[PDB]
Amino acid sequence: SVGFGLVYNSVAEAKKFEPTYRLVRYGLAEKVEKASRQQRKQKKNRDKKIFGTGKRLAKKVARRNAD
Amino acid sequence: KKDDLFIKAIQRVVLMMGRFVEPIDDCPAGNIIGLVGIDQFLLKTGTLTTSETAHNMKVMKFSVSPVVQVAVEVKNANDLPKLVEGLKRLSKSDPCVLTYMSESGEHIVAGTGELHLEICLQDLEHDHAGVPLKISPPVVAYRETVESESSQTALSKSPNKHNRIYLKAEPIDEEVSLAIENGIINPRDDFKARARIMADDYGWDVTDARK
Amino acid sequence: GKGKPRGLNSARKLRVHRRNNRWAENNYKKRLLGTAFKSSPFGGSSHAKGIVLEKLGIESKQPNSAIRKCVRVQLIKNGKKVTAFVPNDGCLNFVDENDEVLLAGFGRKGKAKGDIPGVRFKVVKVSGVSLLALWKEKKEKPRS
Amino acid sequence: PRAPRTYSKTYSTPKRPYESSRLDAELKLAGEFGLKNKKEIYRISFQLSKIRRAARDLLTRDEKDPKRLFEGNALIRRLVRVGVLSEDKKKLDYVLALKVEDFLERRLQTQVYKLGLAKSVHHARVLITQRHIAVGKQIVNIPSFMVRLDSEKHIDFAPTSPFGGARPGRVARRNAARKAEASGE
Amino acid sequence: AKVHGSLARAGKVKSQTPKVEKTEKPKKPKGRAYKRLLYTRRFVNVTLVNGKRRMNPGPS
RNA sequence: AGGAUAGUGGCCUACCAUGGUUUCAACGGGUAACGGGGAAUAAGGGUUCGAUUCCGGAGAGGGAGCCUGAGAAACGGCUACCACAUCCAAGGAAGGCAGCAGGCGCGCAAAUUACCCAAUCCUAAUUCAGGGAGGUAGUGACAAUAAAUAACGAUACAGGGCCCAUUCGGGUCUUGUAAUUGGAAUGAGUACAAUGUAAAUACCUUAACGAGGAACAAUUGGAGGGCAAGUCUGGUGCCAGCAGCCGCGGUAAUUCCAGCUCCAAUAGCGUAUAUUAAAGUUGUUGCAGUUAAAAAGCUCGUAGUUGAACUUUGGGCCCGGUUGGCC
Ligand SMILES: CO[C@H]1[C@@H](O)[C@H](O)[C@H](OC[C@@]23C[C@@H]4[C@H](C)CC[C@H]4[C@@]4(C=O)C[C@@H]2C[C@@H](C(C)C)[C@@]34C(=O)O)O[C@@H]1C
Repeated sequence: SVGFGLVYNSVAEAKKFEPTYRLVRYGLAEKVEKASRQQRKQKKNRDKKIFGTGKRLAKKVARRNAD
Repeated sequence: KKDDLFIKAIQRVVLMMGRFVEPIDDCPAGNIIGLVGIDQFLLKTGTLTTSETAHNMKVMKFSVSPVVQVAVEVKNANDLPKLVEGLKRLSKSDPCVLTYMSESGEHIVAGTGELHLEICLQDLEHDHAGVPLKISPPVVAYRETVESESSQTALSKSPNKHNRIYLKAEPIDEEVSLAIENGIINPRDDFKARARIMADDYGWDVTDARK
Repeated sequence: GKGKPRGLNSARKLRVHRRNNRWAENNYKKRLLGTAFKSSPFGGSSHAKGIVLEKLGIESKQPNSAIRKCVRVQLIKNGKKVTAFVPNDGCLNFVDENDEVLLAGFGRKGKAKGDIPGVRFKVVKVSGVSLLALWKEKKEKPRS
Repeated sequence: PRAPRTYSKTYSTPKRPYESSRLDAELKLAGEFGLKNKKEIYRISFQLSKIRRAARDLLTRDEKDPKRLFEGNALIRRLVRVGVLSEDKKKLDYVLALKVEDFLERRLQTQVYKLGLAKSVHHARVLITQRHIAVGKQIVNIPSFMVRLDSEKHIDFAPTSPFGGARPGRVARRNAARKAEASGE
Repeated sequence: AKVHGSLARAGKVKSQTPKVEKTEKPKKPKGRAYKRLLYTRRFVNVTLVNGKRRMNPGPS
């Protein structure tokens, strides 16, 4: 077989210039706890629908739905 | 047999809640669930499995049979093929109505009762077809028959005024008439073989059966 | 001689002459009139779906003596009433009136083929299943 | 979007497909060289027509044309490399007179039979796809490999073939294995 | 002329044909093998070269 | 001359004048017209196609208008009208898939509401974020490439072997043969495992398995002529039907249905529509016009095309790039 070979100077030196998937492939850094790409787009667009922190509106729907 | 077995897949899985519908990644057993992608090739009822050794659940007799008939016809001769297809479209929509073509070459929808015809006319008026429809009482397929042994041997001079055809008319045994349709007396049978089976078991003479 | 403009810069008289004389080709005239798109049961299509009106029995041309068992079909896309010849033995019992069939070209850019007069289409698929498969008993006609 | 990938047909059917003269002429090739279909021989014909014509419209020029001398040497180079044109007779006339049979002996399905292990071109053909030829250090699994005069001194059995070694054979294991239970009760 | 076509008896020969079952035949080698045997059958053991080479001669 | 525009310009306005284009085809009409690079075929010329991966143009249902911003008459910006549709508490409010998928109609006709920014790039305050731009996989017999369906022994010897081809009763080390018989090999496939990969499926690698009917069975069109291949067997009897054309079928069909056999192409083979070559049946190359279609009834004549001969020739010289039996 034929492929490529990269040898670095130190583990942290490799950890800083290597793609995240190679690190995950070698167990040096765990895959981040991340949801799917499509759900990320949904929650990003849901965030777009709210202007600001939304505490005032979350309370506002709380009292307005009480009656 | 390889009959009516459709090797396909599922387009989406949906759990219904009101009019809103959402995709479903998976649904375990013992659950109400909806799904798309098979509606086109489905026959409004059946069994869905991932194997051929499984079997089909009993066809629901409906306990209520589609009986009342009414004719359906197009406003325009040019418009005949446009909404002739909608008959199949509505037949899927409701698990009883059976759209077909009657023996008068006319399309009949058979419903369970009076207002079951009502529900399936505005959709043809508006939803499943736009062109209006003329709704008329069905025409039945009668027929003309004799029993009274036409006395004079009929005859007719050919247009050349050279040849003539003598002939007679008389009835048929009723079970023979059924057997002609029922295939017991079959045109596919050999003239010899068919003559034997109709001359002895049914009232006939071997002379006429061979003719 | 030779009866054509042959000057060094006479290409105007040569091009307009060929341009004018080009119209005598039957095939070229069809393209530049758009007769396939305008005046044809098929708008240039190679096939077409239709609905059966009647099953016709047509005497063949002389010297042939046969009945050709055609079907009078209406085109869905333009409503034109045509005829189509159902090939192979029988296969007219295969179809019924007011059924759905696919009509293909019949071989000869118009030019009704064979001893059959007045028909320029042949049936290929009926109700979605190929007539050839039905003839060879590969499939069967669904009752819908 | 994606840049397109260029592809071209490698054959061309005869203008009249049905000629008993050229038909059984190619059946004689098919039987002698063990071809599968005549696409396999049409391809060589299309390659031959391409190569001769490119050398044909170029043979119209003088002996001192830069296109000829530069191309032709390369043309002959691969021809003498493969051996469809032998290591002698390296002239342009020999190229345009080159026979299809000359190409079909440069197919790897030819030289497999020639140096044994086959006793039949069809045995030679089948063992090739049976992965039973080591060509260089790589097994070639095509008949039409157009051998360039090198592997001839390198052709042998596959290293993993039981005819090369290291495997006691699928069925050759099976019958021997169940022989222990078959030797008695 | 005659235009009153009768269609009831369509399919006459097929609906009256003698249904004979296909005779089972030994499996046919095919591929390079077919071209092999086909080449040999018409160049080595040609059973009938009567008058000239013949592909499909009957009982004669 | 001014206005307006970023700027020139009837681009708009005031006044003036009567021009401008056109048989070299203006103008009008059609376009099943986006243009081009190009694609198909192709001796050479051509002919046809070019919606389509690239370069420009235009459009975001139809028009029109406008803010914003360097850059928009933008539409995954806005307003109005028209057309459609959208929820509703009837009070209003929300709209632009010819973006990605995906869902009707329509039709002969066209795929997942899949995964990912890893690659190519692009955007940003920028290594980092994002990108249905793109990429990967799913469907895909659009097309293109390579190429499984099978070897090897002996089956009456039905073949120059040989004692000069005898007596083929003799291995006739080679050619074919009863679905009768034996030993190898191999992928298709299944799957440890690695691995490819962003993560995977496949590819390539590979343990255990995985062939006897090697049911792990290759089909599509044909067998009168063109056009390769039956005057074989049964039926059909101008009927069915076949047949691109000629034509077959009328009781012994080389053409119909079949079976057998054979032929062609082969994981491909037909059918249909259009198109190119064939077509020198569009013609410049390169047609024809007495009779086959076609020389206008004849003449005049503008545009168009075509248009007689004639003017520095010859002779020398010098420099200066050669092939070869006198390197
Ligand atoms: C399940 O659906 C079935 C039944 O409802 C029932 O058998 C119904 O019978 C209808 C008739 C069927 C008769 C035969 C098929 C041939 C003659 C037909 C009829 C005509 O007179 C008799 C009954 C009643 C008729 C009328 C309708 C004109 C039929 C018809 O369909 O035309 O047919 C439908 C399709």
